[PDB]
Amino acid sequence: IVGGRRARPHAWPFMVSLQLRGGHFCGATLIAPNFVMSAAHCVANVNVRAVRVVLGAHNLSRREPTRQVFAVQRIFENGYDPVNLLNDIVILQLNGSATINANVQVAQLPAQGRRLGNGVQCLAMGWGLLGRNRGIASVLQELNVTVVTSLCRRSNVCTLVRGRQAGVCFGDSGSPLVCNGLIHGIASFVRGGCASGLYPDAFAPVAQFVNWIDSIIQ
Ligand SMILES: *[C@@H]1O[C@H](CO[C@@H]2O[C@@H](C)[C@@H](O)[C@@H](O)[C@@H]2O)[C@@H](O[C@@H]2O[C@H](CO)[C@@H](O)[C@H](O)[C@H]2NC(C)=O)[C@H](O)[C@H]1NC(C)=O
Ligand SMILES: *[C@@H]1O[C@H](CO)[C@@H](O[C@@H]2O[C@H](CO)[C@@H](O)[C@H](O)[C@H]2NC(C)=O)[C@H](O)[C@H]1NC(C)=O
Ligand SMILES: *S(=O)(=O)c1ccccc1S(=O)(=O)F
Repeated sequence: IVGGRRARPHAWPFMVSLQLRGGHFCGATLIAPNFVMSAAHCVANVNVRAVRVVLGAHNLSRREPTRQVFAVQRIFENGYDPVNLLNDIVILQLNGSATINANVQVAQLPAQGRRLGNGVQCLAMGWGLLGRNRGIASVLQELNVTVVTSLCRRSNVCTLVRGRQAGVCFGDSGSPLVCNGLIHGIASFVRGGCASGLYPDAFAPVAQFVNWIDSIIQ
């Protein structure tokens, strides 16, 4: 996240860190005690058997007793297009079930086909790059963004920060877009580089996949 602010500890207890060798590389969302969702391109060309699913994290540089760590058991994708980044969503079944508490919670998703119009106010979040030559963030970041429909495909939800250069960046991919308490997006791609102030950020449209998601997580 470029141009945001520190999230307060465990403000978003559905926020997930996907890690290789103890290293964050993508975000995700807890959508059931034993399932997370993230972007498909995050687990493409990656050894998924080595990926750790980290719940209850806040600071990537500290030892955190609030964490619960799982592994990936099953993978579900529904027509993911690696060229056009269509259907850039993956569901990952965990090798166990999370203990639901104050710091680890299941996100709420919208109804199937639910659409957000221009101007709606949302919150993006993630541990991604803080800016050019600044590296990924230790502390979970959040960013007020606004839904836009210009420069956006009907198969995405797109957002832009008005008035300054801000947006999601490398490392934020897979992270939830939250609008009115519901997860409407999964960070999918940027254009013209991160925080260009010109191209909106693109999210996988979670609402278009709700029936499919439910048929898996029941
Ligand atoms: C910046 O965003 C915060 C947080 O946004 C709301 O909550 C998110 C989780 C998500 O659901 C968004 O779609 C929501 O817009 C805003 O804080 C809200 O602020 C109002 C007062 O203006 C307050 O009554 C609400 O309780 C706040 N909600 C939360 C969860 O804190 C804030 O207003 C936004 N500010 C700007 C300038 O964009
Ligand atoms: C689910 O998979 C995780 C991933 O390894 C298991 O977690 C570890 O738990 C063992 C206990 O046997 C510890 O020795 C390791 O240090 C843990 N690893 C990490 C990275 O935390 C977990 O036990 C599995 N749960 C079930 C129910 O199978
Ligand atoms: S991801 O958040 O879409 C992302 C953003 C900015 C640069 C690269 C990436 S990546 O595709 O995950 F690498």
